[PDB]
Amino acid sequence: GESMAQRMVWVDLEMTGLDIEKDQIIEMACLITDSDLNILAEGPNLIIKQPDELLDSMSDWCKEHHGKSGLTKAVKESTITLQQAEYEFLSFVRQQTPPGLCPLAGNSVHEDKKFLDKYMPQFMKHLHYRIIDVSTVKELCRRWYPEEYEFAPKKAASHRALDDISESIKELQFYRNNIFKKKIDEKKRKIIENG
Ligand code: NA
Repeated sequence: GESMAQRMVWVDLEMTGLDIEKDQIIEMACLITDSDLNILAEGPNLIIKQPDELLDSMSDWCKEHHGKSGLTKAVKESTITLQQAEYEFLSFVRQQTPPGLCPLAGNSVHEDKKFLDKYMPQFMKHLHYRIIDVSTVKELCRRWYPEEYEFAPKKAASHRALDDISESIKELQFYRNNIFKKKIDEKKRKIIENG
């Protein structure tokens, strides 16, 4: 019960840009973790068809980054509509999390949430309204733990959805292991009794 409710729905998107009024989702990946960040299930990892005219009018940043990663070409070749993609993700979370209870998780995942609330509303209805924003923890680490912040893992930052999810989980695990309070565990308790 409570273990299921404490799962996390990790999502990362690529979009044609940051303009919620015009830009569209072009890539989406999703992983489920337990409350302790262990990966329980890998969800769909999908490249979503969007029109040539939209791709051709992307900002230079998006043209350069989605171009060199291969994403732009893959979007043009995709046969997956937004609606079919949403169904794959919704079916996946229905198999993995109790309705309404689990949050989106990722770096600045409120941006993904803005796009998903608009373009995948039925997927979002399965989730809690709260988020696990790894970048909130990043911003607190930089302020409160500046020495530890220097040791956070370097990111490849490939702007491909599934790879970036994995780096987000690793960043949050780094914070848990380095800036949160230490606790007892099964191994430490046995040592205390032996001593
Ligand atoms: Na992102």
